[PDB]
Amino acid sequence: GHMATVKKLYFVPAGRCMLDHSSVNSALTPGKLLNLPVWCYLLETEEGPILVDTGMPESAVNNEGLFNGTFVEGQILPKMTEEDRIVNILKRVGYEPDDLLYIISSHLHFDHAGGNGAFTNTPIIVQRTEYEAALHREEYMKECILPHLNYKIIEGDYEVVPGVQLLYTPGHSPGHQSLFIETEQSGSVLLTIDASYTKENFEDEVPFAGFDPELALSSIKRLKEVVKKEKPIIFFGHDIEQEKSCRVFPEYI
Ligand SMILES: [Zn+2]
Ligand SMILES: [Zn+2]
Repeated sequence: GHMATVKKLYFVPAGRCMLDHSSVNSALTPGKLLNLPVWCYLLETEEGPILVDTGMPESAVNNEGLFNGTFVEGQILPKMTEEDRIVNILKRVGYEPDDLLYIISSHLHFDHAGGNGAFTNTPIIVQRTEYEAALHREEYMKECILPHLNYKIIEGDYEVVPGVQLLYTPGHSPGHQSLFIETEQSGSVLLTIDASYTKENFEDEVPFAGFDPELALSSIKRLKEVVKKEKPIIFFGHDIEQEKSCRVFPEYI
């Protein structure tokens, strides 16, 4: 259209989040927090720019105690400043919300959809099973399921534009989706998002936080079949070790 690859894939830091280490390895005894990366991804494509995930909600800004008084008190502590609000991140990079062709929500956890309300015109691509879940499960914040946004509800695998494929990967959340991207510079890239927080969750199948761990494992299996075929480079969702070698904005892949 004419391109089969994305021009640039940017990894864009969007604040951080403390979680207990047992969230990355369900076998670990709770009591040590890990300061984990929160990411959004920007895709420059022939048809326009696409943003994958939108960071944390404004209620998390300078509010590590956001989850005090809830069922996750002391287990999740967002590390978010004013600068990490998605509109401010976008403006620094060179975009306004209405510039974006699409938003892709991997899932509607607070660390992935907290910014969604900023995008009131752009279509927001989300799995039906995720949208449905967000309407009632208690792990979902109001900020992540605002009623009148321009949702583009999808079911299962989906091609967003040429070069940008969504892979249905439920388990971590009921409608979680991962990304398989073909880039001009790097070729095949698999962004697991939270279908594996870390390399060991994926390769070693170490269990991690999720709504349905059995499902999460089947999704990992499915991803391994794609990997066997495509031999992509693979990036995990909340991996402090891999983060050490990620190329990040203004670098791209
Ligand atoms: Zn998540
Ligand atoms: Zn996450």
